[PDB]
Order: sequence, then structure tokens, then C-alpha cells
Amino acid sequence: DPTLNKTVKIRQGGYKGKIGIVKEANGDRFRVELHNPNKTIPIPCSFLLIESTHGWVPYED
Amino acid sequence: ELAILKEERTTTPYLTKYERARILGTRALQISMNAPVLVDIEGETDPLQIAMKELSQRKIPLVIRRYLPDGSYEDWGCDELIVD
Amino acid sequence: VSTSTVGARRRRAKQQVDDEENATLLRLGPEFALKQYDHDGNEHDLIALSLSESRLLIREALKARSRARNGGVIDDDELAKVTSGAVANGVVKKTLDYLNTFARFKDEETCTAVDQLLHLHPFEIAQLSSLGCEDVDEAITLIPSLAAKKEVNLQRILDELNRLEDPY
Amino acid sequence: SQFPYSSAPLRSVKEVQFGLLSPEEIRAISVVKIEYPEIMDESRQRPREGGLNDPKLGSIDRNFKCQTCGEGMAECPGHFGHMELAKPVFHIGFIPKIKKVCECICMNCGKLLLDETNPTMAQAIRIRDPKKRFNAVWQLCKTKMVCEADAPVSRGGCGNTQPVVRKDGMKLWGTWKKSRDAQPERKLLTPGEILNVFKHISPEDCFRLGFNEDYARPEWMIITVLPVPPPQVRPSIAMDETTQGQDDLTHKLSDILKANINVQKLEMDGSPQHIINEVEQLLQFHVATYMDNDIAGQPQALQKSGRPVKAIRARLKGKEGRLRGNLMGKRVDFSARTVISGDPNLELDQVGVPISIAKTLSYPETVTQYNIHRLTEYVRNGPNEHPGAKYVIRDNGDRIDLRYHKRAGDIVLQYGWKVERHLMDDDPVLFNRQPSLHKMSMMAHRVKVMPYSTFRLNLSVTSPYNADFDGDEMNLHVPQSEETRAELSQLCAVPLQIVSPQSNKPVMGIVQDTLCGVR
Amino acid sequence: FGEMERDCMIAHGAAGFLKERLMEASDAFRVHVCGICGLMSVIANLKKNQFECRSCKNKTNIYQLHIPYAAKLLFQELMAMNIAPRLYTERSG
Amino acid sequence: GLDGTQVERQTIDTIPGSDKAFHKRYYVDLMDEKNSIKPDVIEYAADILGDVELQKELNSEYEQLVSDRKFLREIVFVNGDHNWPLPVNLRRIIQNAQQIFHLDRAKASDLTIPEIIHGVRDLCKKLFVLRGENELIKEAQQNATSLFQCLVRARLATRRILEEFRLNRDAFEWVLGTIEAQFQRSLVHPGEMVGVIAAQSIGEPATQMNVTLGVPRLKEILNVAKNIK
Amino acid sequence: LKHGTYEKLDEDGLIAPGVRVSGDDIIIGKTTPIPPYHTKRDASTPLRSTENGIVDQVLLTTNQEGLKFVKVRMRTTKVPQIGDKFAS
Amino acid sequence: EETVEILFEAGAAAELDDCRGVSENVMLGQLAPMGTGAFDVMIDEKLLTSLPADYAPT
Amino acid sequence: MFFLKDLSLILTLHPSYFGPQMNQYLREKLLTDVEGTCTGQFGYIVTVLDGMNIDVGKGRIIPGSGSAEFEVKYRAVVWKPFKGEVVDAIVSNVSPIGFFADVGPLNVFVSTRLIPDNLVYNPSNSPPAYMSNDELITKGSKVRLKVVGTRTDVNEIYAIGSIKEDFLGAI
RNA sequence: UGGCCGUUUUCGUUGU
Ligand SMILES: [Mg+2]
Ligand SMILES: [Zn+2]
Ligand SMILES: [Zn+2]
Ligand SMILES: [Zn+2]
Repeated sequence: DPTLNKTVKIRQGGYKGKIGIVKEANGDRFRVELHNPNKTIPIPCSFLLIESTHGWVPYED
Repeated sequence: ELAILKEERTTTPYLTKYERARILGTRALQISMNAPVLVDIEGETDPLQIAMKELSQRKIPLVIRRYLPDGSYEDWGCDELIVD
Repeated sequence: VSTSTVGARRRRAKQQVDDEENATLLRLGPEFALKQYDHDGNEHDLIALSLSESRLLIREALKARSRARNGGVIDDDELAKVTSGAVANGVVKKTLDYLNTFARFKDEETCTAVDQLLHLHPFEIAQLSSLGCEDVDEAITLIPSLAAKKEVNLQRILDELNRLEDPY
Repeated sequence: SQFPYSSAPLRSVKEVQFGLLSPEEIRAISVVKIEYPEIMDESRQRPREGGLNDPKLGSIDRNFKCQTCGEGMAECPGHFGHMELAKPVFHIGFIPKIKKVCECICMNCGKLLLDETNPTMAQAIRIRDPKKRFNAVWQLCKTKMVCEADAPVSRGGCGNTQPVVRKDGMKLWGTWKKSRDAQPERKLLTPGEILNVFKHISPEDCFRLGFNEDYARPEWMIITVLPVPPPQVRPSIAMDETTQGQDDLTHKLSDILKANINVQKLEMDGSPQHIINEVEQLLQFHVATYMDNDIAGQPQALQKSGRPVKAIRARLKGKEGRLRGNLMGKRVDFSARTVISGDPNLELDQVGVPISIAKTLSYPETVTQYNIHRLTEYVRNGPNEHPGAKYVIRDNGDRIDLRYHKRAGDIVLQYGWKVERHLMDDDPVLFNRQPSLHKMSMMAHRVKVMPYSTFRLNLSVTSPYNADFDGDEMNLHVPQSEETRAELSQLCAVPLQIVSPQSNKPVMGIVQDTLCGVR
Repeated sequence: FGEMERDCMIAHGAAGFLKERLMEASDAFRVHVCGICGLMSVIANLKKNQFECRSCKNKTNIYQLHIPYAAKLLFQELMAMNIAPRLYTERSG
Repeated sequence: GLDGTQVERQTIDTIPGSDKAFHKRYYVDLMDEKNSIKPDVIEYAADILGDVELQKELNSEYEQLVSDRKFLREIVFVNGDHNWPLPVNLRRIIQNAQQIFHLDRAKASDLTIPEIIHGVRDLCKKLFVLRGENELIKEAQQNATSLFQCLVRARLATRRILEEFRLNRDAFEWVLGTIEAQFQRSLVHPGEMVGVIAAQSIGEPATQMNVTLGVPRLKEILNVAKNIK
Repeated sequence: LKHGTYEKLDEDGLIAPGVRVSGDDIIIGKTTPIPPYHTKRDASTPLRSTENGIVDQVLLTTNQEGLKFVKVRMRTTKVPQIGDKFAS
Repeated sequence: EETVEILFEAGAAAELDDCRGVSENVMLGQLAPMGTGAFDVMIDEKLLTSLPADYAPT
Repeated sequence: MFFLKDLSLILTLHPSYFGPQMNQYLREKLLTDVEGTCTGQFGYIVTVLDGMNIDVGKGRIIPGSGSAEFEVKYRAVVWKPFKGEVVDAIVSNVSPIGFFADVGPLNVFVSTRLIPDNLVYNPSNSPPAYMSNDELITKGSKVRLKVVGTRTDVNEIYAIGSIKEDFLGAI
């Protein structure tokens, strides 16, 4: 999977708009680690924002 | 020889706490690894709970062998032992 | 895997040259000592069975097992099918064949007669029953374990055994 | 279940037989002879064969599978090698016993100084306690200044006066009184002399001396062949990863080998007596400090660092010896430690358990029809979600790691398989404080999953733990099997502990706020 | 799992728990022994399905026992001290 | 043969008190009515006054108690302390029986003295400690329950039952069954590593603590010092 | 190689200040030549697995003996919570 | 105490240990004859005769 | 020399098989497992006596594993050859290194140096065999040989037959 | 493409 170790944000959920890093990507439920808190939270793949060449790209990168 | 006949058994007929615990654990293990259940299960899916209930009904097929200090032993049935 | 009746048998300071098996020197080993012990510990001295007596015992046990499997209702090779396993089946078949070809005595009457006649060492008598001869000459030539006993009585024994010899 | 299949039947230990080793025994068991002090062949990997690091002894690394058993680190128990001494040497731990045995027997005829004729001794033989029997025998025979060649009728003796043996530290001197007064010419009771003297001792005297012909044959108390333990017992310490330092025991073994080799190469050249004696003493010193570095009265042996060596006696004695260090007690698994805090709102037999721990620890659970669904749920929860599982176990013993398993859904549970589910509420677990003075310092509680990272106890149970929340800590343990769960539940639950068999009275009680309030 | 913890566990009379707490949650290990000398020296190759005791020339009287690895370590450290504990699975008297 | 948790400080009233008090408490006299059971407490007060076959049973039991008091007071407890740990508390069983059957008021007892003494005597031989028919076994059984039986008799005396407790027949039956079962459960079980328990129980109190008194004295004792300070 | 991650390092092997670090994360990647390709072994300096925060100030100077000699001052703030200690 | 001295004496006297005590099996990791281990469990075939006829093991 | 022996084998049963009739199940397990094996201590195992009436006694429960073991004590009939046995032999095949004398379950090895000089092999004749003065060794004919070698390899014992002593050969 | 390796020994300071 070429979709690991990238900066990622949350577009929907109780943490709307928090910068997070993909720590573990087993499957269909991405484990992403945030910066503001000292914790990592699971989250579905479709509730995130992925950085791309330009702007923030949803789960199509 | 090392056995002693059931007519002359001398040990206490009550079931000691240690015997209770050992039988319960043994049965619950056996129960939990595909052993048959000698009484009904209704809601107590816990094998330990099944063992507790089965003992309460005196339906457990295990014989205690107590060792005398000398080396002789006697055979008590979990059926016959008076459970308090 | 398998076990026997003797216990302990630890390493001792004193070894024994009387441990290599030898039938002529009466060296059977430690597990076949003169006084063995049974499951219950009773007086149980060693049992040595003649070829014909062993054949009869195996045959009766096998027919009893066949009856028990059938549960309410003999041939040598047919008797070999009762046991389970290709190796087990073959070995039972071949031991039945060996008993058939070298069991000096066949029928119940004659085996009972020889048992009553023959029946001091257990093994020597068992092997004398197992070992056949023609005269005392061949008996002494082939059996180096009875050369000097001061009681032979072997000529009449051989005459009786050849008398029971089934004609062939 | 952990171990692979093995054909040998499994039973338990009933008897442990102590007794020394007959040198022929050592030879019969050793699989190699050690001759080369150089452990590493040419610093080109593959340590020198026949050296202290021989690959026949036992595998020490993951890659190499032991040559002898033919297995790897997982299974191979190591293997032994023997080592011959050109000169037989003493055993430092038998100096007093060897001295006494010599006192009890003759010098040249090498038999007991007294026969059954003296009723005192025949009585002494009636002692069944070998130690006390030998004690009494020594008590009588320590005054027999002269060995009788004739009955007190020749007894086969020597007739020469028995010397007075006095302990010169590491050596033994016998001061004879040769046949009013003669010049007393004492000499060193050399090891070979004693060995030959003991070699002919009768089984009669042996048993009468408390020894045993089958196992404890006195001459073996003199060191002739020295077995060498595989590296398993003397692993090396990688100071900084690639940098590897040698175990001090290996150094001592190598130095003994060097001293032995040197002692070999004295008789083939000029050996002006004095040199042989000094070299012999040096070899004995090595072999001694190799087996006890705390010999009283004499200086200890060191490394190039100057620190005293680690002889096996140290390895076994002291608080950190094998017994008190790793046999009576040991560091165990499935545990956890934390601070404690009050909780008026919890039951008596319950305890706050931070979520992280219940996520970390886990308990195997066999697969039955009664929990198939619940176990599948715990499986799909993933190991990072409470409740959750951590591994899946097959009938063959394989462990599936849910961390590196992306096919979680495609796992189908099977009866008899095990699932290390997370800890759940109401489960039984031990609990403890240090010091554990009285048995009311350990109990079996029930689990309640909660946030935050502290344990919490009902404010009443503090007294049995003699604990307070001014910073105290507790430890935990978890059963890994059902029988153990049964035992904990039926034997160590808090309720059964309420009254103390120490003083036949209740041990807990209403304390502090509850008490001062209910007043 | 210090001394006092062992003693408290004994006092509560819980045997099997103490067993496993000192066996499976710690250095669980397996060995083989010769029934004649009683020692662990039996050279065995499991996958190869062979067994023998060099000193005893012993190929059939072999067992396997499960013991703490620290215990086997202690036995080997001992028999390097000229002291040979022989392990027998049957009592004598 | 008792666990250490199944005991409680009780009082055996047979020990203390005066001869006069003992007599006025336990003694009975069927011939004399001015010092006999109150008739308003029994349905058969007529059948008793002046009778003898009952007087002999009462005399036997009273002599048993007299012997017990002499034995205890002269052998067991020399100073006169009558407070000690004994198994199976009684006062509680008595009052539980009282509550279970509403035994207040002056309702006359319907329980025959012979039944009471028969049960009491039978009970004293039913407290199993060792089970077997060897003589020595029976002697040991007798020796074990000596003080417990003394307590039982000190409590369940006919005067005491009929006046202070006013039990009925079924109440008495329940009391006897309760004492039996409670004692039978109060045994030390097999396998108790009693040694460890005693060790801990003795060690722990030391933690919290002109002759020499304190830990030094305990150390002296434990090591058996030849020359004490 | 370790089981952790390396991506937070620079192109030259040091992590830049201001980057958040987590447990089991490599912060200094050091390599050792292997005594004889594929002749190098990981010699990293992973962050203590029980710590979290943000790298703050990276230092890079020579030691007394003229080799590279680094120092990473990671920081975080401790919120009082259940299980702290206090005293008058 | 005196672990080394005791061990050397045991070797010297050819002593035999029965594993009778508790601490023995503790070192050997076996069920010491205490508490729950102070007896054995005999599986009875007689009482299992009471089971229904259709519960014959395969 | 056939022998009756008192044989006992420990058997293991899973707790899943705990019902009315473990006795019979253990019995056929024993019949299937013990029979047909050859061992140095005892030898080839062929038959067991009263297979239907073996007293398995009261079984054990292994602590911590839940398995149950039964000490199946019984009496069987086994055979093993000992050194110095003179018994009749059966020949089934001929090889240059020594005729294959399958005497009972095992095969008896015939040393080339231990064969009578007058006894020779003739490939031309059918069946291939040896003929001599008052002697012939062919498939199915009674032959006397002495066994002086018994090499057991714990799995299938090796027996060495000899015909180089007095009165050894075809009667 | 699974599989997967991080020192010891000292001394110190503290903690309950
Ligand atoms: Mg405090
Ligand atoms: Zn190996
Ligand atoms: Zn002499
Ligand atoms: Zn051996």
C-alpha cells in the first residue's frame, strides 16, 4: 500500500480538522496519530483529508 | 494394598474447599474443551458456572483419591461426598 | 513407549556379563529372570509356551475376538483379517503360517495329551516340548543344556511324542 | 503445548540422587576434548574446532543449529565436553572431608585404622546416618597415632605411624613421627598419592566410612578430568552490539587450559623441581578460584579490570544466587504495576483497572459453541480496541498476530482454538503489595474496566494491604488458564479473607471518613 | 515474584496457580533423560526420531520432563562442579 | 482439629460463681416444690412434682456438671479466667432459635425433660473429629471435644432451657441440628499449610513493636541464646 | 533494521526541530560499517517508547576528538491528572 | 542457607532426595503436595455408566 | 520359543471422548496400536489375550492439560529369538549373498562363509535352489539352521542363520 | 513474503 506515513487531517467526526499521521494501515480502518493530543485514534478511510501535490485531497490519492 | 476398601473408609465425608476448587477447575476445563455436560444449561454460558451448577446437583463423574501419609490411598466418589 | 513389570533397575557399581542373551548358557537377560512379577504381584513364574500350545492359544483368542465382534454367531488367513493394520495383518498372517508349518501338534486331543504327559527348570522343559528329535542321540547332539542332569528319561519321552506324531 | 512433538513419554521427577562423578562417567558423557586455548580459529569466523567455542558443544546463535542434537536455540539443551589434567588436582570444596578421610585410614595399607574387634567401632557401624556414622568413626580413629600392621594375626596393614595431617590453607602436610624420638620429616600429601591411596579402599571401609560404592567413591573427590560446560552456561556479553566481550568463566577455563598445557611441557624439558612445584600450585590455584573465588585466608583472583572473578559458588550463593535469584522467585509474565487511589463507589472485591493494561494483558480462551459469536466479535474488534483480542491460536500451536494480519474478517474460528481476548469486567486476577507480610497482603479481585492510569481500591481494604494513597504502589498478575481461574475464585476471593486466622477476628473495617461520619 | 509472594500463595493453598505462575509465565522448558543413568545426557534428534545415551548406550529407556530452564541451568552448573544429580521417575524406598 | 477462623471468645458459666450460685442456678429438686421448676412454664407440672424416675436423670446430669466444674476449675483454668476462644458460638444460636419461633411470653414449654437430656447426651457423642472404630480413635475423639462438650452442657441445662430459653420441641431440635452442622463445618481442612500460616501470624505483630522487653527478647528466644541479657 | 519508523529523519539522518515524536520512533539513524554489498547495520537511537512530544532544539557539533556529536532536546508539558503527587 | 556447603555434602554422602517436601517441586515446577495438590483426581468409569446411551465417545 | 507376557501400555484419551464406554474404546485402541510392533526388550508383538476383558481400572486426569490416561494392564503373547536357538526354518528366496530364510515374521540372514561346501547353486534348474547328497533347500521344504546372531535395531530385529554346524540343513 | 536482533557490571540517588 503506497498510502502510508503521510500527513492526514480529519474532515468529519469529533476531531474535525486535526492534523494526523498514518501510523498503521492494516485495512479498511486507518490508524492515524494526531499532534495536538498524545494519542492515536482509529478512523474510517473516508473521514480523512490527505495532503497531495496541491491542496488537501480526500481519499483518492 | 495401597487402596482401602469402601467398608472401612475413615476419611471425612465432607468435601474440603481444596477438593471443591480442584474439581471445579478440572470439570470447567473439561467442560470448556468439548466435554459432555451432565446437567442443563439455560443462560450460564460460562464453563465455570456450568461446573458450579453441576456440582450443586451432584452430577459430576470424578473420584477423589486421597493419599494417606503412609502412602496408602482411598477412593471417594464426588457423588457420595457431602457437599456443604 | 512400552513398559514391563520390573521397577527401579538403576545403574549399579557391579556390572554383569550374564546379560548377553544365550539359550545354551541359560542367559535370558534381566527382564526374564528366574522370578518375575505380575501386575498384581502374586507368585507368577515365567511362562514358556510350546509351538503347538502357543498356536492353540492364539487361535482360540482370535476366534473369541471374531465371535465378540460378530456378537452371536477359523481359516488361517481368514483369521489374519481380524486384526487392524496392513503390517499387523501381514505379521499375524505370517506367524499363523509359521505355527501351521512348524506346530508339531495340531488337534485339541493331541495337544492336551502332550500337556498332560510333559506336565527342574521351566524354560528347559518348555524348549524340550518345543524341540523334537528322533532318538536320544539327536537330543544330546542338538541340546547342549541337558548333557549332565542325572535324570534323562528322554528315550521314553521321545517314543511317546513320536507316538502322538500325526501321520503325514 | 509450547514444545514440538516428542516421542518420549512424559512423567514427573520423583527422586534426585546426589553423588560425585566417576571420571570414566565424565569421559562416557563428554562429546569432545578441549585442547585449544584459542577460542577463535584465526579471527575468520568458525571458532577453532576442539576449542572452548567448539560448535559441537551447543548452538549459541540463531543462525547456527547445534551440530550434535541437530536443532536450534529453541530446543538444544547444550552439550558437555571433558578436559584432561596432566596432573590430578584437589577439589577446594572437599579439603576438610579429604583430610578427615585420610585421618580415618592408613597411609600405605590404606585401610581403616581399626577393625570390628573394638566394640565402639562395630557400634558406630550401626549408625544409619552416613554423616553421623562418619563423624563417630573419625572421632574414634583420630587418636590412633599408629596404624597397626597386625591385629590389636596380620590385618594386612603397614605398621608405620600415621602422620598428623594439618591444613596448610590450600595444601595438606602430614608430619610423620618415624620410629625415643626421630626427626619428623613431613611432606606434601600430593594429590596423586592420595588418589592412589583411595583407589584401593575396600567397599567394606567405603560403606563403613559413610560413602557409597555406586555413587560416592572417595577418590573421585580428587579432580582428574574437568568437564567444560557448553557456552549456554557461559554466554558472552555484547558490550556495544558489534563489540563482544568474553565471559569471565570462559577466561578462567582458558587459563586453566593454558596452565595445563604448560604443566605438560615441563617434563619434556629442564624441570628443576622448584619450577614443577610452582607451576603445579599455579594450576591448582586456577582450578580452585575457578570453583570458588572466596577461599578464606588467601587473596582472590581478578580480571584485567581488577574486579574479583565470578566463580560458580558466587553464581549459586547470596541473595542473587540461582536459588534465591531465579528459582525461589523469578520475574514473571502477564503482570502490571501502578499507583493506587481511593474509590468509595466500587465493590469490595473489585478494583479499578486502567484500560491500557486490559488492552495489553490477555487471556487465552478455548473455542466452544457458547462463545463463538462473542469471540468473533472480540476478533473483529482488533487488538487496539477494547474489548479486543491479540492473537489467534490453531490446533497445531501457531500464533496469528492480529497486528500484522490484514485478513481479520477471513478468519474462521474453530473449536479448541484459543483467542487471547482482552481482559473484560468481572474476570479474576491476583493482586499484591510489597512487603507481603501476612497472607492478607494477597487476594483475588474482580476486574472493572475504567479510564485513567491508576488502580483503585475500596477504601476499606487498605488495612489488609496496610496501604495508603500517599503514593503507594501495587502489582498485579493474571491467570492464563481456567483451572487457575477456578482456584483463584474459590480460594483467594476477598470475602473469604474477612476474618484473620491470626487473631480469629475481622481484619478489614470501616475507616476514616465512613467511620468518622457514621459516628 | 519474590519469596514472600510465593509464601503467601502457599498459605492460601493454591497449588496449580503457583505451578503455572512459575512454569508457563516463566522459563518453560523441556528436556530428555536416560532411565538408567538418570541424567539429561540423552542425545536426541526429534525430527530425526532418534535417541541414545552415550554412556549408557541406551536407546529405549528415555523420557522427557518439563522443567524451568533455570532449573536445568542449575543442574548443569552443578555437574560442572563434579556433583551429578540423577533424575529418577520412580521411587525406590 | 479446628481452623483458627472458626473460634470466638465465649464464656463458660460453669467455672465462675459461688457454690451457692451454682446450686441456685443448675440444681433441681423434684421432691421439693419451693425450689423446683415453675409450673406455669410446662404443660405437665403435675406429672413432675415428687417423681423419681425423672429425679434420677436430673441427678445424673447434675453430677456430670459437678464433675465437669471440678475438672475444669482445678485442672484447666487455675486462676479463674472463664473467657476463652471456643468453636461454634451458642448464645447466637439460642437467640436465633428464639426469634425464629417467637419464644417470648410465658407460654408453657411442651418439651419433656427426658427428651432434652437424651438429646444432650446423644449430641456429646456425635461431634465427629476422627472417623474410625479403633479404641484409640474413640479416646482421641473424647479428648478433643472435652472443653467444647463442657461448654455445651454449661449452656444447655434443663433449668436453663426451660426457664431462660423456654424453647419448644421443634426449637430444641433445630438448635441441636444447628450446633451439629456448624461444628462440623468448623473443622480445619486437610492440606492447610498451617505451618506457613502460623509463621506469618507470629512474625507480623513483631513489626508493630527493668526486664528486657521488645524485639530483642523475641530474637533471643528464637535463636535460643544461652546467656540471656 | 528496527521495527519503528524512520521517515521523520532528514535526508542526512537527523530529525528537524518542531516535529512531533511518538513512542518507538527513530530519531537518530546511525550506521556501522560491517566487517566483510549489504554491509551495514542499523545503529539508530529510538525514542523511549514511553514518551511523546515535539523535538525542539537539535545540536550538532564536534566532540573533543573531532567526531560528530549530537544532542536532541525533546519537550512536552505534563498535565496534572489522576495519580500525581502533591505536598504542602 | 549454606547452599554450596549443603550441596557438596549431598554429593559427598550420595544422598537421595524424595521430592516429598513442597519447595522441591517448586524448584522443579511440579504440583507440590499442598492444598489443591494434596490429593489426586481419579476419573470414574462407573458413574459415567449413568450417562444416556447415545453419548458413546467416537 | 513363543512366550506369554504380561504387557501394560499407558493410553491417552481426550476429554471430548468422555462417555459411557471409554473402556471398550481404549480396548480397540490398544488392539490397533500395540499389535504388530517389534522391540528389543520384548520383540514382535502378535496377539493379546482376552482383548474384550482387559481391566483398565480407574483412570488419571493429567493436571493442567485435561487429558486422561489409563494404565491398560493386560497379558499378551509375543515372540523373540535368542542366541543358541536351533529351530526349523523356511526358505522363500535365494540370493548369492545368502538364501532369504523367512523364519516366522522376521528374515534370517545367511552368511556366504557359513554355507556347506557340497551345497551349490544351479540357476538353470526350476525352481532355482541347491541340490546335494541327501540335501535340498527349496521353497516350502523343512530346513534346520542355527541362529548365532541377533542384531536388534529397535524396529525390526536382524537374525543371522547358519548351516555350518552339525546337523544343520534340510532333513 | 512471510520471518524478525538491543549489554553488562558497578556505584549512586531516590521511592513505598
Ligand atoms: Mg506512606
Ligand atoms: Zn544440541
Ligand atoms: Zn599401612
Ligand atoms: Zn544413561
